[PDB]
Amino acid sequence: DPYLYPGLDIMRNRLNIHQQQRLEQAAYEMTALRAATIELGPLVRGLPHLRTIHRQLYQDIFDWAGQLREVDIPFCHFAYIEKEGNALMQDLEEEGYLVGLEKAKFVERLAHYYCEINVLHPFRVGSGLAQRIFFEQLAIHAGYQLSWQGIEKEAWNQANQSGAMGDLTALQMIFSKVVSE
Amino acid sequence: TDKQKSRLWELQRNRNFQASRRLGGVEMPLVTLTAAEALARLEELRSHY
Repeated sequence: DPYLYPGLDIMRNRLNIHQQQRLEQAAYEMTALRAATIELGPLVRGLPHLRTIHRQLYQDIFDWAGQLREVDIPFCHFAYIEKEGNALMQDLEEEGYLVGLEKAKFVERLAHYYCEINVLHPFRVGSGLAQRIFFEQLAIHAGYQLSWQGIEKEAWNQANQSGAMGDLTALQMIFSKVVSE
Repeated sequence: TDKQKSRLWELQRNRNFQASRRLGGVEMPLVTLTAAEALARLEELRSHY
């Protein structure tokens, strides 16, 4: 695992912290403040923009921030991430980034695109965070808005687990509460 | 709508980030700072490690 320091079970990091608890704390704090500076970004958005989001979030913690995952650690084998992520994003473009859809269709397509990017798992760390920012922003460009406020941890996971298996029903139910306006 | 969209982003993004992080099981304080205030705080946190 080339992301780790040679001797240890800790991720190589720009603050050179060698304790697990401390690195986690500083990463939560610094990501939190970086998120508070991320701008909405363009309507036209692909893999580059997702990467851009992850660079901004993690630039203080990791020298590889904004780069696609380089090990396998269901999730896409690392060397195919760019190919399938560009394919996925080309398709989103063809549907005009979901802009102009009635609620129920929007929910249905958001669930689909969330599930596919999630399974792709494009970053070594921070995929879910960068992902949800990308769709918060996409939703706003399409006339909608996302709120994750009411959602139990265990339901979110289960719903992503069955989505990766081809049943998007629980992720759809979650998204019809998360989407509004 | 492009300025309406950006302003809606700015007003929700931190609330989102807190609730998105709580999805993965971690409760952090809400960030109430503006971008420029948060940029200054980042340089302070870098000094502290």
